[PDB]
Amino acid sequence: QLNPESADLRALAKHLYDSYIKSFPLTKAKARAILTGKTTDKSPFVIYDMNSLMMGEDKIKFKHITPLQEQSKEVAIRIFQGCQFRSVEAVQEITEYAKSIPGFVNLDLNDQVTLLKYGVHEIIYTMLASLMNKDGVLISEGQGFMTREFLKSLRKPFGDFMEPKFEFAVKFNALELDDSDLAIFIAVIILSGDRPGLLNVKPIEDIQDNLLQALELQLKLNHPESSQLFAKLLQKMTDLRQIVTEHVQLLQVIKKTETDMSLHPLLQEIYKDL
Amino acid sequence: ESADLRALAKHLYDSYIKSFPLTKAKARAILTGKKSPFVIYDMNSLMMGEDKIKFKKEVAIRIFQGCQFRSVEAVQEITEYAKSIPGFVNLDLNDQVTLLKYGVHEIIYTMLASLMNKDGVLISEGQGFMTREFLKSLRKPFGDFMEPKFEFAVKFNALELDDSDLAIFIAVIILSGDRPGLLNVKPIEDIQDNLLQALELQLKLNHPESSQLFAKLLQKMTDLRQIVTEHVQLLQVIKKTETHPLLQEIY
Ligand SMILES: COc1ccc2c(c1)c(CC(=O)O)c(C)n2C(=O)c1ccc(Cl)cc1
Ligand SMILES: COc1ccc2c(c1)c(CC(=O)O)c(C)n2C(=O)c1ccc(Cl)cc1
Ligand SMILES: */C(=C(\CCC)[N+](=O)[O-])c1ccc(-c2cccc(C(=O)O)c2)o1
Repeated sequence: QLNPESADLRALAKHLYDSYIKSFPLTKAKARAILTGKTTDKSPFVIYDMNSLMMGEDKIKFKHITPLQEQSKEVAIRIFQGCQFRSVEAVQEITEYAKSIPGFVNLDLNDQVTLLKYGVHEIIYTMLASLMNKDGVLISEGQGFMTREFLKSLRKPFGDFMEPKFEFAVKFNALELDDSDLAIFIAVIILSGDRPGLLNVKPIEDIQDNLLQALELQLKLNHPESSQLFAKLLQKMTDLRQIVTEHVQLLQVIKKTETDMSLHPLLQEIYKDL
Repeated sequence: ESADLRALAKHLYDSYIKSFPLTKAKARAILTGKKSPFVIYDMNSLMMGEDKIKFKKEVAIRIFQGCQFRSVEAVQEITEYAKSIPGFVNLDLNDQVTLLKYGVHEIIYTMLASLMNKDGVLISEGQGFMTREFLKSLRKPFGDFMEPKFEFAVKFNALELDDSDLAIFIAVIILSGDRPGLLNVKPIEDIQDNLLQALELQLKLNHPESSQLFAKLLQKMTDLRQIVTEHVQLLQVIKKTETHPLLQEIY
């Protein structure tokens, strides 16, 4: 028996899911379909070693997930550049989703920037989980699949970047959330009134309160038998924070060890004084 | 069902009152001024407060030290409270130890907030009040080993939780199924699930006004863990300070 209040919350949930589908080309629904089973070109090419990687570049439409060179001795840096490029693209998608969140574009512009600066990576890790399973991660719009073991065997620094994400993913995936759930959750993440440097926290907390309300209802309707999923999901927010912290440290190592590499401008600004 | 929830809530509250001498209610009365505590706002006041209060060279160090003594006491109070939580004592013994080992820091800061305001913190059963600025004026990195707690506290206290709310929240923190090294995660999550349901009802019945307070409180978990990790890093760096054997053992 939908009430007048719960009615508006359902409308918000629908709106967000709609914008999510429109803003993110590769949904968890598609990722799962690729990862589990089918025959259509949905089957990804699997990269689990140097030779398969070499053939991957030939098979997979890596149209652009590689800078201007390839014979860069180590594949470690080629993967680095590719992952970097995808993140920038993800920031772009998340930024577009954000503008669809009711009230977000009406907030002070400096705060819009602050909210995006701190929320984008937490969102990136949340959604990256949709593309992972305990054995690897979908890449190049789902065309390829790079194994966890392969990524772990990379040169000293690089071989330590992905594991923490996989550990978070296997755990987060156990909540069995679908795209309709995630659309609201990522909205909640963005409208965080506790981000450093925010000018007007009040209007932001008001928007988040309504999102939380929407998320609460969504999880109870969509996952009836999942006791306290709402609270379990909210607690996952601490895991995302840690991933970021740790990630930043690994980045500082790369910056010093690899003088010939550099973070993309967008990413640099995001991490500056974080 | 909702019957067991309020019963659980009452039980936890009663137990919390028995285990924790200085309650938030108590502390607030003393803080807002409603037998004024001795105030330590500088060196001489501290030195005076010592021969007056009798708490139980290098001030910055003696202070940080005092923090430790109280922390150790707090762990015992927390441990006793833990045993009153339904299901806790029935858990694998090693798991009980793991949950306490990783949960006392989070609980310590959570309760520390009850005794703080943006200007200072109550010490020794509330007999004293040490200034935020005095603490913030200590040499070395000591002049900021408490500041992060004050910052958390100011933010945490905005939620206006009371002892009955905190009792259930603390129990939730203790029953965290994600602590490393746990042997049987299931019972732990099942108890926490129960505690979470009790905390939600408690917040809905105790604060009809505050929308999504449950969600907001759970979100503060992020701030506690971040403050704890940061507290650990500070403790290490401190080592670079070269200024008992049984003492070190106790702490
Ligand atoms: C979304 O999760 C990740 C994981 C790793 C990342 C990034 C993002 C970004 C982009 C960003 O952080 O904005 C960079 C630059 N990463 C690397 O350093 C890296 C190094 C070696 C390998 Cl094999 C793979 C990736
Ligand atoms: C929850 O576990 C703790 C840990 C540390 C604590 C307190 C409580 C309290 C609250 C209380 O003791 O009632 C205070 C004031 N703490 C201090 O930081 C401190 C610092 C220097 C000295 Cl000399 C004495 C105490
Ligand atoms: C890093 C993340 C980025 C998520 C937005 N990810 O798991 O996709 C990452 C790991 C692996 C790659 C990657 C993508 C595309 C191509 C390659 C390659 O080595 O050719 C690697 O990005």
